[PDB]
Amino acid sequence: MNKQRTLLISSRGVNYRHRHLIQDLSGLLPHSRKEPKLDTLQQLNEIAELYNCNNVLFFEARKHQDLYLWLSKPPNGPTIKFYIQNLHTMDELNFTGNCLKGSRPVLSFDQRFESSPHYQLIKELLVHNFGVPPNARKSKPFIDHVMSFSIVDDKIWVRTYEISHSTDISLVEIGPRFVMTVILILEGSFGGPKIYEN
Amino acid sequence: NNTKAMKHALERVQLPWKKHSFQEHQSVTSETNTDEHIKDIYDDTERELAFYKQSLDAVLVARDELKRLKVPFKRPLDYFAEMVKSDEHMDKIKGKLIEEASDKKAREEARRQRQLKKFGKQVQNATLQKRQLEKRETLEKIKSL
Amino acid sequence: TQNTIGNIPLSAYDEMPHIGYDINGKRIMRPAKGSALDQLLDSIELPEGWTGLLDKNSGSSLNLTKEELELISKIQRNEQTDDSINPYEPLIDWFTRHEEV
Repeated sequence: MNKQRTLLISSRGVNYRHRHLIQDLSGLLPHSRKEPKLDTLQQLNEIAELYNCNNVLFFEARKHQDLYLWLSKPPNGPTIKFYIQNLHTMDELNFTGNCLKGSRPVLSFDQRFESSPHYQLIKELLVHNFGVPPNARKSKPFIDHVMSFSIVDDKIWVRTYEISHSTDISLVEIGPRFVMTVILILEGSFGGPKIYEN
Repeated sequence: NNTKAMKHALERVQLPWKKHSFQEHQSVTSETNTDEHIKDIYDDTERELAFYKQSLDAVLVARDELKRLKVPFKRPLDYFAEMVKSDEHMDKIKGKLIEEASDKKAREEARRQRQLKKFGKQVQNATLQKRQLEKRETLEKIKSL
Repeated sequence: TQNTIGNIPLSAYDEMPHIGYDINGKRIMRPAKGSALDQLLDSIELPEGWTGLLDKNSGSSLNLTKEELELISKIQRNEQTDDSINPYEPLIDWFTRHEEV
């Protein structure tokens, strides 16, 4: 039933840490397409159309310190800008991860997601944007890793954990972890009136 | 910030998850928990435990729901695929763990070999004295008859 | 894909009678249960489609079809690839039709 695709685009200036973050995100998401670069903003919707892609993720960066992320439905959907400050790359040896590439993810949303219409909107966006379709081309059958999302102090925290068993289950933190704020929401894809502003 | 705009956006974006099996959704909303019970988020320790509990609740919910369905949950370990972390990364992490274990062993040896060297003469003297005392006790017991 | 396995070496699954698990998680039983005579014949006189590397969906060599080999040969010696197109189309002078004033 559910079918979705994601487009990955990074502007010039993405440092090696952010590049590794994008690369491991593209590995966790099997329905993802990568593009070389972007220069200037509405052109992004055309790129998704060229691949019949239903979603697009743009990693903006004014300077090479602060990562920014845009999540939107290219055709006519709204877009949300995230001012990510904390960032941990997949290349950290503190986390041991044997997660299968592109396996089905399990989401975890707290009650704050339902506390406001825009919280529900971002929750749905994450659900369908990060939720791999069951019949995705590059997906995998078994479930081995889960995704955790918790929002406190007006910002959403992202965590990922691998599952484990014994001879009744246990999990260990894996993948990148960061904090994302809500900056601006637009009615249309990279355009339209500014509905919400912090 | 009128709620009408995002409400209309949801009207078009929201899918009929309730009308389809949970497998299509593959998302667990950990509602009933406001996440306000986290003790001193700034401590950097209780926040991790709170996130762990919130993720474990969703893990249990997903395990129950997928056990309701026929989709396998446990990985048989007989299926080999491209792990997210390459074998090189796993080898490097194992090497780091082995280095930590070697450091612990080195500390243990550093806290034992010096004492053994210091007490070596004392240990030898004590052993010799104990052996001589045992010999004398045996000889006296034999002569006691 | 049909196999769900990535770019991992095929050394694994040699002892098992299957090659990974396809979508939805069911065993892909190995169908390449050939005979020694067939293997020897395909070893001396290699099939025209022989390519060495094995297929992700089975242990049999991922032999290429003759049509693919024809296209490969055409590309490899500067032949035409997109057939049915005339390489000598007349120059339709679209701009010369108009005249300046």
